[PDB]
Amino acid sequence: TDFSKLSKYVETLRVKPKQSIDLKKDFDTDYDHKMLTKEEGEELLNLGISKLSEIQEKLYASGTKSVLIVFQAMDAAGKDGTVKHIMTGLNPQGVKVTSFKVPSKIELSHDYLWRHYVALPATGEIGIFNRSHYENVLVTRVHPEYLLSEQTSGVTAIEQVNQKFWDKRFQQINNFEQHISENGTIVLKFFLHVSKKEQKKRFIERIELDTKNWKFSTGDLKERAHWKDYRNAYEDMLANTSTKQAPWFVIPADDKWFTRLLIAEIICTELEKLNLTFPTVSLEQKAELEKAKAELVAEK
Ligand SMILES: Nc1nc(=O)c2ncn([C@@H]3O[C@H](COP(=O)(O)OP(=O)(O)OP(=O)(O)OP(=O)(O)O)[C@@H](O)[C@H]3O)c2[nH]1
Repeated sequence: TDFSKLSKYVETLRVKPKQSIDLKKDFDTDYDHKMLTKEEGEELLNLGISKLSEIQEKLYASGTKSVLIVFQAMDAAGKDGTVKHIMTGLNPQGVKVTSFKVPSKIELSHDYLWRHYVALPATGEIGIFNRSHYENVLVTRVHPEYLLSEQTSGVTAIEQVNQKFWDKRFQQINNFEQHISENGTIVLKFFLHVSKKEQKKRFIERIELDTKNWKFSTGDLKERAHWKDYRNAYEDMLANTSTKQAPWFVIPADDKWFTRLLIAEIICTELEKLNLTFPTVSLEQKAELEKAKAELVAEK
């Protein structure tokens, strides 16, 4: 197999600007078995990694563009695993992961974007965000009371948190992603879409295996109970912050190998639009390289 069948499926995963979203209805969380096999995918996935390494190697040397890659997802979605697998084939000098956590005091003394702007990737580098500024329209939207404890949010009472407030954030975010898009950054955003069913399965597997037992937090359940509120926030974000510049992609997360294949595939596709090449050796340089070979060969 090859990428022929998949390539049309991928197009559906892109979120078109301002198209309405029904996550339960429209977007699946498991792969259709009629498309590919787990074995076929593992082979293509492997091509994806090697091809992504070539791109990264050319991106580093070209030093013209940076790449920002966002991963947003519910707990047990497979973010960390996805990040890890994608970075296994890359060179660690041109790639940084930043796994954003609950803000620090210093971070809350700044606008909510500041800690993200600070962590942006440089020319020739790939930055990966395991969670992002989009947390400020997700967990914060499910729990508006947090806003009261962010001095910079400008939210003094809970009643001033309305759809106009989130529209204003979408705009802020969109302006942010537009400015960096206009200044060298290729932004790609992935929503790893895991279903309640598979989340419950993974949560239990985590709770039964001693290797993962110690790690499991019970607060993850508090957020599962707000599934519907999270679905509302995701759907609204997706509709208002996916652009042709900074597109969102909804990726099914119930089958991990398949999640990893799609993401690898989409990153390659989007970065191939840059037409990256290794630098060419001029005649002058080729002559210098050949003088050096001669010197080495003519050693006592
Ligand atoms: N209030 C607040 N404001 C913010 O700006 C912000 N940014 C991030 N976060 C919170 O940091 C927590 C990150 O901790 P975590 O439980 O270690 O998340 P993961 O390990 O990636 O899930 P996992 O189960 O390991 O997922 P995978 O298996 O897919 O890796 C999450 O609850 C986020 O809501 C924020 N909270």
